[PDB]
Amino acid sequence: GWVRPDLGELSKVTKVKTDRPLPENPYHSRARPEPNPEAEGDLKPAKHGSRLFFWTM
Amino acid sequence: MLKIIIPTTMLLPMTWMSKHNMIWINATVHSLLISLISLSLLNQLGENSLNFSLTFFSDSLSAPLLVLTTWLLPLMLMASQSHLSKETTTRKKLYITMLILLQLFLIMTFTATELILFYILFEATLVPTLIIITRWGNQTERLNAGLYFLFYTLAGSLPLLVALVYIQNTTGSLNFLIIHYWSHPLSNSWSNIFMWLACIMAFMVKMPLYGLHLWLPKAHVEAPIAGSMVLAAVLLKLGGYGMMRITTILNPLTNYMAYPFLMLSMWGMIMTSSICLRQTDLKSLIAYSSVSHMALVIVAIMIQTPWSFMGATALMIAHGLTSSMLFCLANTNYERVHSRTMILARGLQTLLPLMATWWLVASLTNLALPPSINLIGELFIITASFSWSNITIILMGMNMMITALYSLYMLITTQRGKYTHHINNIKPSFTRENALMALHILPLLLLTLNPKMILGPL
Ligand SMILES: CCCCCCCCCCCCCCCCC[C@@H](O)O[C@H](CO[C@H](O)CCCCCCCCCCCCCCC)COP(=O)(O)OCC[N+](C)(C)C
Repeated sequence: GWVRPDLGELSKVTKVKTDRPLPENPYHSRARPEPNPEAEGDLKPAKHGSRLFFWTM
Repeated sequence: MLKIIIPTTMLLPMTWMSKHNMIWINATVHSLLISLISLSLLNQLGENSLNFSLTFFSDSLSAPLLVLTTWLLPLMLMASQSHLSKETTTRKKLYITMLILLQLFLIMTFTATELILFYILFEATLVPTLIIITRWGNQTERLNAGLYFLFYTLAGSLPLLVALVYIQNTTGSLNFLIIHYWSHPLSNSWSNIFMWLACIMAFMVKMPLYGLHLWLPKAHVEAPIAGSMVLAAVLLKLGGYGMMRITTILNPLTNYMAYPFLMLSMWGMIMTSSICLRQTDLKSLIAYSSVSHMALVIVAIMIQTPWSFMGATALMIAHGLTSSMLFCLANTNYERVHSRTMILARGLQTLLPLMATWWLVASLTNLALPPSINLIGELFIITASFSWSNITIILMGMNMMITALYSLYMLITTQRGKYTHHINNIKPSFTRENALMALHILPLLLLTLNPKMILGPL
């Protein structure tokens, strides 16, 4: 009672039921370094301007 | 102090919008008015300076220099309009523009609160002077003179710039008040020695120091009359003003870094005074005179005492007036006879008596006859040098003997003796020339009447 598969049936993406737990770190990755924290707060004008040599603005 | 700066910037378009035959009148009138306005800066305090704003301030050292600059502009205009009569209107306006720009740069230089702004203006003064010399000089040597004037200056000032920015990376400021209040001693290391040299050599070449002075006879001889006036009277004093400003951060290194410069100044003062005794060109004699007087000023600044600083200030003001007057006196004869050889025109007292009186008074102030401010500055410097070392009175003494000699020599060569027979084109003195001489000489004696106005902050 065997039926030959039709054209395009063996190439389907199927689903499988398994009791094997999904691995959590299959790449054996290290802990990622922490990023530079952030930019926060409101922007205020530069204190005393550019402060470049004699310029007061 | 924009009440002085803005009127000069207004002189600029006033000159460029004037009618073709009114440029000299308008320029002279408004220059004199600006000098009158600048006269108010002489009201100084005993404790600190007049701090007008974050950018400009006035001290008891810079106020007489500003007054001298603003007073010299109209005299330069009066002296220039004779030999520029054949010039086109546009070129005359360009010449007046150069003079005005030079005055503006000098005014801003003497009052800048920061050292880099001071450096920028003190280099900016180079361009109008070089243009005046190389465009309106009379002989072919002017071009060479211009080159000698430029690189001699820049080879001194480029290291200074580096030092300046280095200092701002170390102390955080170049403001002169902050620099004075937060002063720290200089240790004895090679780095500090080269910093001292970088801070000093530009002003040394500006004075100029003996051995670094070769640019000055060329530039001051080849220049037109206004160029020579402003070179001798004001531009040489930039070095002294800058040295007295910069020495506040160089202690106690100066205590022994001054020895080569002190030796050079004293011996070269003797040497240039001696050179004045054998000179065939009348303008070169006046230039070497300037070198000797500036050597005295260098000694005064290097020994770093209150009496020496007062003497240096008085000597700079007095020399400016006297040397400008002497250059104008020589220019009158040059315009008459078209030659700078001193022995060509002789016995001029017989032909021009009042001009001979002007010559006598100018040569009397050159040899520091008491109680002229020339003598006051010279005597203060000599007393301070005597305190520094009792042996200096030898060299200084010799200088006092030589100066008078060559001074009187000049007079005796030009005014006395018999007139040259074949020179028949000596016209009577114009009102303009007599007025120029009077406007030079009267302020000198008026300042003698009240000498504390030119004695500086000490
Ligand atoms: C034409 C006129 C131009 C303008 C004139 C400018 C004048 C510049 C002269 C510089 C003055 C002194 C500079 C440095 C101070 C001392 C120099 C040295 O001779 O003194 C001894 C230095 O010892 C030896 O002499 C080493 C220096 C020898 C090498 C320098 C070359 C000089 C030869 C002459 C070359 C000409 C230079 C000018 C070119 C125009 C002191 O012993 P020492 O205590 O250990 O050094 C002090 C510094 N410390 C503390 C950090 C160690």
